[PDB]
Order: sequence, then structure tokens, then C-alpha cells
Amino acid sequence: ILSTASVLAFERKLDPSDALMSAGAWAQRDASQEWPAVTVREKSVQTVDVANLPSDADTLKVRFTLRVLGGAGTPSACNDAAYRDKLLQTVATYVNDQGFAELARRYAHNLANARFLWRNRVGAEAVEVRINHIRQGEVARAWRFDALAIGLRDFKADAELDALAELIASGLSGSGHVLLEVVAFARIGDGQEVFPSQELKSKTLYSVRDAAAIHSQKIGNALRTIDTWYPDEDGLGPIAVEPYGSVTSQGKAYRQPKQKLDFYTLLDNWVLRDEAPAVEQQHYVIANLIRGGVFGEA
Amino acid sequence: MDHYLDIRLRPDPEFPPAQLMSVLFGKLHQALVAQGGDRIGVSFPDLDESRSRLGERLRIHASADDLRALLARPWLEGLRDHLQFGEPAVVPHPTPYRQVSRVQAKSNPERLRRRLMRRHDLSEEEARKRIPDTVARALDLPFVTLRSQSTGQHFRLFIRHGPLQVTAEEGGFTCYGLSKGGFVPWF
Repeated sequence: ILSTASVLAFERKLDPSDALMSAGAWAQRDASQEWPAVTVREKSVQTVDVANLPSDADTLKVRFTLRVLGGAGTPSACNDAAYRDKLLQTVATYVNDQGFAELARRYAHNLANARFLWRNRVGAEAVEVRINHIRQGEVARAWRFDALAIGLRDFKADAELDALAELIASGLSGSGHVLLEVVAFARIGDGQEVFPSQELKSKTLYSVRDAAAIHSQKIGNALRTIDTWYPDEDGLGPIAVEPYGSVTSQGKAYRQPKQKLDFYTLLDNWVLRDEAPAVEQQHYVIANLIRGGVFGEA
Repeated sequence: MDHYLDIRLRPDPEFPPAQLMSVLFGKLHQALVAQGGDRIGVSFPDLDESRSRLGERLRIHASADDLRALLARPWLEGLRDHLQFGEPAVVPHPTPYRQVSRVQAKSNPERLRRRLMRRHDLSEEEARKRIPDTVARALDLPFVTLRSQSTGQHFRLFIRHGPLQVTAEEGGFTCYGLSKGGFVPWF
């Protein structure tokens, strides 16, 4: 029969740390070690929470660590062992078809452009991303990208980029452990208001310990924005890899289930009836398996 | 004033287009502060008056050299992903002209009360009896929201397009692209 398992929990791959922010000056980012972090402040307008840079700063210092785990096709809790074996065979067949080539390149793009800087990148005239490869506590290999050249819409190539792509692909395959400290540097302006992820004093801004922060799941949703294989209209760029391709800004869901392009129909075509989809659709399927989920029937 | 440039906000899965309009308006305000001049117009081509919606495009009316200096200004960095634009082409000839105005409001009675402390030195109860709480103005016009480097408070800038006349009038433009007496073509 080979039905879908009743429980199909998948862990998140590419675990993001809780991204802080901090303030400082451009051309002092080489000495960006003891930079003072911005703080959530209550201001009476009714009182609301605001976060902004001080007077003697124009650059943000969003820092988070990303861990590439591997074993993307392996579920954490699968009800059926035959379905788990068939799905592992299908994911391994995908790996022999391509060894996490395009997915790691697009994830290296979402690292390379500061899409994790959601609203801290729109008003910035100079955005910079620094990625250190921490291995046994030391910087194995450093990278210093530029989000101005690497656009948020097109999907290009660059040599250090491909180096980051092979590193993320080796992490996703399982041939090693990849831990990347990513520090952003956006010239948002002198004392301009920044946008941390907001907690729910009508509205509060989330922090960790005397220092404002961005949520991990915001960084994860920014990293998942590789999906361009949806039936795109009206000139929309990449969307986040979600089940049934939904975006909150447009209020609509691409990859509609009335079409045969949502993630679950592509899974049941790929691993149950052996109807292998296109290369782009299986790229999207493996990206959704990388992000994790609670997949399964009821 | 003869040339126009249409900047259309490319849709974003992260932001509704109102914040893109606000960011573009602040960036063009900074560009107009840095450049100087008052022959630079601002319009809204798909301005629907049904729900006071701004639309999804923006129109800039200026000369050839002024628009060339505007594109040569580095204000456009960081906005190429969210916006797309053509070239500073000329406007069509049979185009009726309308004006654009910034209509502010006295939405805070307490601000005017604090003003009247600084002009007549009256008391708080004299301010409350002279100015009640019903003096707040509700304005049903399209608007963008902005913050300033000089004044850190977040302010709303209402934009209103005037009646469609038949000719243009010689007038200047503000740093926001709004008219202090100027006119822009409509097409």
C-alpha cells in the first residue's frame, strides 16, 4: 500500500541562533568586539516600545550562529518504517542526482544578502555580511560578502559564494559539522530606528538580557526564502519555502493545492506512486524537508 | 518640468507596499535636501480616491538635467530590489495639470496647549477650557509615515492631489516633492 505515516515530525536543519543587534560606526567594524548593544526603551506617545541607534553610531551589528546538521531526509519520529525507508531511498536518490548543490547555493545567498535583516536593509545604503567558520573554537575560513551587489531577487554566482555553497552542502550531506558566526553590517543611518522582532505597554520589542534581539525563527524564515519555482506572476521575487507557498505580506498562498504544486502532493507523488516531479519541484520538496515540519495524515 | 520618471514598487513577500512608499518617500526627501532645487514634482498615477489609497506607482516630474543629477545621486542604493523604473522620458502634450499639497492636521490638542503655554503663559485649566479635546482633526486623505533626523518623532505626511485644471502655474516645489504653488501633469 505504502501510505503516509501518521506522525512525520521533521527537525529543523540550519538551526539559527537568536540574533542580537548592536550599534557602531562604519570603518570601525574591524574593531567590532565591544560594540554597545541597543536596548528596548519604553516611550510615552499610551506608552510603546522603541529601539534605535545612539547618536555616535550608524551601523547595525546583528550576530547569530547557524549550524548545518545533515540527515535532511531522516524524520525524527516516523510512524511507518517502510515509509521511512522509501523516503530515505528517495532523498538519497535526490542526493545522487545532485549533492545539495542548488539548495546550499541559495541558502548561501540568503546568508550573503542580509535578508535576515528584514526591515534593517531597506533604508541602508551599504550592507555587509561577515561569516566566520568556527571549528574547534577557531576561525577556519572567513568570508565577507556584500548585500548591495548580491540582489534579493536574482540568483547569481561568485567564487567565495561557491566556497560557502560547498561548505553548506557538505554540512547538509553529513560529511562534517558547519558552524557559522554571521555578523551583519548595515548603514541604516545615524540614530535611525531599527526593527527587532516584536513580542506581545501595547506593543513591546523582544530582547534577551539588557540587549535587544531578533527571533531565531525570523532568521529561519528569511533563510528559507529561496522558492522561485512557484507559478510566479506580477513580478514577485523569491518566497519562503513553506507548505502551500504562503506569504503574509500579499495575504495569498502560491502553490495552491488545487494545482499539483504544493509540497504535500509533490511528496505523495514522489515517494508513494513513484511519480517523480521536476528538478525544481524536488528542490522545493527537499528545502521543505530541510526546514522541518509536522507532516503526516490524521 | 517636461520630463517624468515612473518608479513602480516591485511587490515584496516581506512588506506591504505602504512601507515601501514610506521608505522611497524618505529617500527622495533626503535626495532633494542634498541636491537642492524646487522644480521637482511628485504625483501618484494609480491614486484611487475610493479608500484614499496611494496606489503602487510613483511619478516624478522634473527637467532633464535635474533628473540626471537625481539618478546620479547615490540615494538610489539599497532600493533596486524593491523598485523598478524606466527612463526620464517626456510627458505627453495634451495633459491636464493638477496640484499636490501637504495637508497637515492639529490632531493633538495637547501640542497646541503646550504652544499656548509658550505664547500667553496660561495655566493648564485655562488651556483645557479654552481648547477642548474635540479639536482633533481627522483627515481622510492618502498619507505616508516618516521619521526625521532633526526631529526624532515619527510624523505622518498627508498628500492630496488637487482638481484637474487646464494649464500649469509657475510655482516652486518643497523638499518632499509637494507643491508650494507648483503644478504637475496628469496622465
